[PDB]
Amino acid sequence: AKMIPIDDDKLIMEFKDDATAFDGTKKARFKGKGWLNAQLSVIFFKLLEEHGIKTHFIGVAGGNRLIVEKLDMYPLEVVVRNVVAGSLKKRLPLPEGYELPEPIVELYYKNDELHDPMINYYHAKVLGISLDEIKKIEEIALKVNEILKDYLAKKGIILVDFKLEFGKDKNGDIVLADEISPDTCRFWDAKTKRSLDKDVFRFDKGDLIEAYKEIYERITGEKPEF
Amino acid sequence: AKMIPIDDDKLIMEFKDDATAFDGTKKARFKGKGWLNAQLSVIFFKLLEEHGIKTHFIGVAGGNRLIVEKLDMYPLEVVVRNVVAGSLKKRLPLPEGYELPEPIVELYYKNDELHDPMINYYHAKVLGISLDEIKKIEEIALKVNEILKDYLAKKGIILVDFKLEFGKDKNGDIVLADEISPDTCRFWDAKTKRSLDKDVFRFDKGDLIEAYKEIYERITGEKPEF
Ligand SMILES: Nc1nc2c(ncn2[C@@H]2O[C@H](COP(=O)(O)O)[C@@H](O)[C@H]2O)c(=O)[nH]1
Ligand SMILES: Nc1nc2c(ncn2[C@@H]2O[C@H](COP(=O)(O)O)[C@@H](O)[C@H]2O)c(=O)[nH]1
Repeated sequence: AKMIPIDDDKLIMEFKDDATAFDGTKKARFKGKGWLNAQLSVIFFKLLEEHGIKTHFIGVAGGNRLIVEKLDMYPLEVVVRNVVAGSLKKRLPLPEGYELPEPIVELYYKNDELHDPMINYYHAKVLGISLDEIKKIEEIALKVNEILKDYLAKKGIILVDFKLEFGKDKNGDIVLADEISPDTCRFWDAKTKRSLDKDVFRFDKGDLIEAYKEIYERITGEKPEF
Repeated sequence: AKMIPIDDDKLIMEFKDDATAFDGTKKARFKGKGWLNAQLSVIFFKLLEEHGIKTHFIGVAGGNRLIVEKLDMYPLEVVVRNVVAGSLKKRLPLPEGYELPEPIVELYYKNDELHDPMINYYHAKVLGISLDEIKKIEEIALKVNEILKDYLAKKGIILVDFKLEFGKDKNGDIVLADEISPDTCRFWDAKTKRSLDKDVFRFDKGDLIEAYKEIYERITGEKPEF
């Protein structure tokens, strides 16, 4: 769905029209999805930067391309969950739609060989990530959560869960990386509880592009120009 | 492999000759195993009690039966790992036998429906277990680890990993429960690195009873009387 090096300080992140699911056993191509996800990442990164979150966003380079800061990437995917959906149904005997009493943070080791298994703080330590780093990472993820869920709730969108990735900059500061989009979040309409995210593609729920268009219109206030 | 109520304060824990593996898809019966595991649990509980670990062990009731304290059981299995073996090979790209730089503690939610999935502190909280409780539980597991690994290393046995369970007594103190035996630990001979534990049954490595007998002889100093 997405890195083209420039130099020491920066690289290009390009969003593609490809989508994969289920460990890459399901593939399809959606015209315009690159564009939507690039635009929506920019909007989210900017909102978070205003709230004092250090992100890798530097600028736009036209098309579906962002200029981003180069980082020593942690091999983690950091998942924040507000509402029970997806893999959480297999870890806790709770139904889809269940509202958690407080946010859940899950750590996944980015490892294709092992299919991205969940880890805790001890596994992370063996992977070279101190407890203090983990604490800072979860603290940021949790703050990101509050900002994004408030912003979206005030637009008729429930932030069900989402995935973040992080890296360290040259000062040793922890920096939010990768993307933030309907590909990497669960977004539900506040009224109907309908999916406006990758679950439309994952579980064949309708038209992916239309659901992404609705999110873009309902966030930005104007329909997608492309 | 094992509860017969007495009253409010206590119950009977009986160790049986049955063994199961792989989610109960593998079954077999081993004459004498109940007896060995009961005796070895007693020895371990006593050693830990001397070192100031609160356990549910009250007394022996002859045969393969222990008198134990009744508790509000946490629905957890708490795993401590010193050497890479078993499921850890699927979570970290490390070989069997790899010596961890420090102990790993893993939490599993005891749930047959969900096949005992791993959890973190956030899942535990949703299950009703405060962060403070979790911290006390891991602190005890880690202390138990030091005591058991020292004691066994001074007998030519490597403590690879093991599983603990816990409950709360009426004072709200956290109490070590279930069993401690070759069923619930990985034990390797310090020289040959051979298994003297349930892995003999799990992966058809030889004679289970003989491996358990060796552990009993090499711990107690005398061969099993039965
Ligand atoms: N695009 C993408 N999203 C992910 C991945 N892993 C987790 N997520 C996001 O994180 C949340 C939880 O995922 P789950 O564990 O339920 O599959 C969902 O919003 C999901 O979209 C991934 O590998 N790719
Ligand atoms: N008897 C028993 N032992 C377990 C269970 N779950 C974990 N253990 C113990 O905890 C350690 C780690 O298990 P693993 O996750 O590698 O299967 C091993 O020593 C194993 O014997 C269980 O359900 N039953």
